[PDB]
Amino acid sequence: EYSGIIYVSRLPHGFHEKELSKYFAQFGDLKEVRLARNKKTGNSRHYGFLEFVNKEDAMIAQESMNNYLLMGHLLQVRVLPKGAKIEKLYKYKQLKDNMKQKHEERIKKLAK
Amino acid sequence: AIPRERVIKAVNELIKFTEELKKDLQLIVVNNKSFTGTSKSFKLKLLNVKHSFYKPWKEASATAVKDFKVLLILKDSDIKKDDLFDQLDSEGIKVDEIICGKDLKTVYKAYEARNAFISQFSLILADDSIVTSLPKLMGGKAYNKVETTPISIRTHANKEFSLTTLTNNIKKVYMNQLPVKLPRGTTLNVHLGNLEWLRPEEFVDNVELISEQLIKAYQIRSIFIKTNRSPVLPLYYNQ
Amino acid sequence: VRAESIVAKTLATSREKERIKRVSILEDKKAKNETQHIASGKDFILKEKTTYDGKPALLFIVRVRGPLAVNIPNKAFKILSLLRLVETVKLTKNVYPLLKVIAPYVVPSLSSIRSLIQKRGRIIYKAEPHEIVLNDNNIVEEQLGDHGIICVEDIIHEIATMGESFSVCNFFLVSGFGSLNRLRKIKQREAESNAATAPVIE
Amino acid sequence: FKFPENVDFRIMLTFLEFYSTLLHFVLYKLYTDLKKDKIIYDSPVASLFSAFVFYVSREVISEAAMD
Amino acid sequence: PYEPLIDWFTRHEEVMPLTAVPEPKRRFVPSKNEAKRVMKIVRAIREGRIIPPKKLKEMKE
Amino acid sequence: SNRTKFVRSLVREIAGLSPYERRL
Amino acid sequence: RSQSEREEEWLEKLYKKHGDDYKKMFFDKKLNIYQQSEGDLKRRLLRWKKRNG
Amino acid sequence: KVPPTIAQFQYTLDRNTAAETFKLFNKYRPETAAEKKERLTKEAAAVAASPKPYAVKYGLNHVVALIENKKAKLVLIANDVDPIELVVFLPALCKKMGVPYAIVKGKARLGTLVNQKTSAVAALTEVRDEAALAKLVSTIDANFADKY
RNA sequence: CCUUCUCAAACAUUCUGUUUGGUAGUGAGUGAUACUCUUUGGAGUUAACUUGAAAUUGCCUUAAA
Repeated sequence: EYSGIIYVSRLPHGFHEKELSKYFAQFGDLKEVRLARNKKTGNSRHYGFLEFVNKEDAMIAQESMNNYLLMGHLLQVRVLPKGAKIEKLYKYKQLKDNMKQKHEERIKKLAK
Repeated sequence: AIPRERVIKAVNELIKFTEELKKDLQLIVVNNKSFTGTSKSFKLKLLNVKHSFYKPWKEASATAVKDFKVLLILKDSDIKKDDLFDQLDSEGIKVDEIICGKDLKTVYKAYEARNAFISQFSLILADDSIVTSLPKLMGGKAYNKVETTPISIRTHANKEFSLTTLTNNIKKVYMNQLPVKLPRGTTLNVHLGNLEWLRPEEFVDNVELISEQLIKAYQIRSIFIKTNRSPVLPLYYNQ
Repeated sequence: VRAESIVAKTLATSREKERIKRVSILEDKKAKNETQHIASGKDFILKEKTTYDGKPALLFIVRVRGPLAVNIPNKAFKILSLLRLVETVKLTKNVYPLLKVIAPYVVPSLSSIRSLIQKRGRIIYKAEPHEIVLNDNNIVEEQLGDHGIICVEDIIHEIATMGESFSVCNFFLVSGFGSLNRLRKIKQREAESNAATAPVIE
Repeated sequence: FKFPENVDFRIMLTFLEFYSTLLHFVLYKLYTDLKKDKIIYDSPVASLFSAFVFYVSREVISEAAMD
Repeated sequence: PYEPLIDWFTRHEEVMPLTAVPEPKRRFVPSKNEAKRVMKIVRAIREGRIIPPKKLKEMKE
Repeated sequence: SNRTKFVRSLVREIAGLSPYERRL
Repeated sequence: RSQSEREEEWLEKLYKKHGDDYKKMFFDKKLNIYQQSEGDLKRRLLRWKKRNG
Repeated sequence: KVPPTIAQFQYTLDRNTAAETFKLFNKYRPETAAEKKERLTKEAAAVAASPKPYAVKYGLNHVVALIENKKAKLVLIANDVDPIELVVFLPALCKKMGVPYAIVKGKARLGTLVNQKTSAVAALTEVRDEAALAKLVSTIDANFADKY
């Protein structure tokens, strides 16, 4: 048997934690929901994680959304074994002298 | 002016030091104070060059692995109007394909198709009116290169489309200009071209013309002539 | 409900929010008159393209009820609540920056104005929420006669003219189902169908 | 009066259609025998008021046209 | 009674098409039937027994 | 004909075995 | 038997665009709407020339 | 409880993917009789160089002719054909030829998108939009063939 | 489950040339050393190549019933 942690991938553009929380709450309230986002840029990587309050609800949601197609993107949902907690996901004159010295060093080096 | 002897020595040093790009691709690098810190616009600057560097590319691209093609993005009205042949063939240049804004989002919307289609062209020309809408169509990868990045061209006369306007603008871009990007960083580099471009006698003049604009148009900190990952040759120094 | 609806709502809201943000930034920069980082320093209005003259011209306001996929933002919500246009001032320099924001959500002569005023006929009156009809001219005299309005015709004239009742009155004042009604709605959809720097669309 | 009016209208609609059809022919017979759109002897009535050009205030020339 | 059946033949995809009679030219050329119909309509217009739709719009008055 | 043989094999796999054939 | 007016115009267009170059005429994508063979094209052109010039 | 070759129907594409397939197919609706007639009359009047038209293939004999040539990319099959023998073998033929197939409930619904009262099958050969067709084919495969 | 910021001014008289501003991006992956700075607290840039829009956890209700 699998735990309540749920993993999703291939999220369409514009999909964020807001929808992952609102829509999946219809099946049942979920303990947590987080989205994978780059640290340099706040845009999402089209995948994330979320955990339901109960394992049965998690697997029911996975079965009911196993291979749904959304505006050209097929969203896969995977049930994970015990553990695998949803963690770490977050909503992300001296200069002139030095330049002269570096220029001299470059002049010396280019002969290499 | 800056000593042309330095450029003459630099070109010979590049010849001695000389991946065909890493072999013969000549480029000039400039250091400055990382302008546009608070903005990330992809606006480009068409440097004035009195040498038709695109002509050797058309002549030399025949045997190249990636053929050279001319791209001309135009607004809906312009496409609906022998236009490319009657005014450009006499000069030895011609626009190979014309793509409309609607076309990009319907037939080239797919990223897999877009990356393979836009990558086939190097002279990316786009109308001034539609220049602002380009980044929302071809995404980021198109702007990753000074080649594939669209170049704004003025095709409008008295706000109306004019064949002569387009002809002279494209002629000037092809034979009288050289685009260069302005990234948000200290490093500014112009991809001058492969060594076969504008045999070293004219390479010195091209480098001098580029350096004139670099020094006058910006508070450049240092200028070097470089080859891909090769040691930087000091071209000019200023404070 | 399927996730497609909420996904589309979020995408449309984000797009329109970015569009409104660019418009607000452009207006703020224009207010400073620093025409050195903006596409157009002047203002335009589209009927064809027409220059936005500084004259506070007054024109009727219509509701378009959309784009539906775009959930109304907080700023647009407040603007519509103040103008009570949520249900399906003048063109001054201080009103244009707020009218442009609600531009996608919204869009005469004496013949049209007179008929509209004499047909709609909203009159706030005391239950408290009564707004039934322009019952009698004496009602206007009692509630608004102190301002020099002896009848609703005075309000109409002052709205058409550059009077004071134009401002004062703000505190006083295919659509079917079935198979037969679907074709007309589908046809009207063609007429039913936005850049930040573009002129306002009338 | 020119004021808003505060039943099965289908009967009213049919009656209106019939009366309009009749009035079309009536008006055709009577007639047999444009910026204003944007603004809008035989008896004592005809004998009297003749040439008496009236001026009507806000309540022949009309002051409403001044708007 | 209704025992499962094994896809002993469909389990291997057909590598090559079975048919023959290589593609006719008409598949790479505009249909000749369309040209015949267009010429018939042209003949009818010449005989004056067909009114073009543009003229029908005027006659709709 | 190859096409006829292919069709016959397809029909054979679809129809299975006849009740008298099943005795084998 | 002769050639139709539209057929005559089509033949004249190809003759002007390619002259007697039958091989080049065959590959004309926007004038040879119907992919006629070289033999048919040359026979039709010869008939047109004999009838007209 | 019926032979395995039967009851392959009654398992069909889900509502969402079926609606997506119908929306995709509606784009390539063949020119109806009135539209074709008026277009031909307009062309004749203009006469008095052309792109290949795109439309869905629905004729059972024509579709079967396209099938086994490997030209057909996606085929829709009605599950309520009274002569069931006309469609019992079609899924097996498509599987042997490697052509994805989808069973859609209602021959009338299948025919409503091709200007016909009823249509047993519908298949697509050419496309305008190839990425959308590929995505739809992948979704149909993953939701129908890998499940049933 | 809709769909994408389609020119503002000046001079120009060439069947219209030049300047300013206007280009705010799906992600992931590979990549052989150059310009810098806070110099430890890691941050801004610089050729080239792959891609199914690919992917495991970086501390306003008549688009209505």
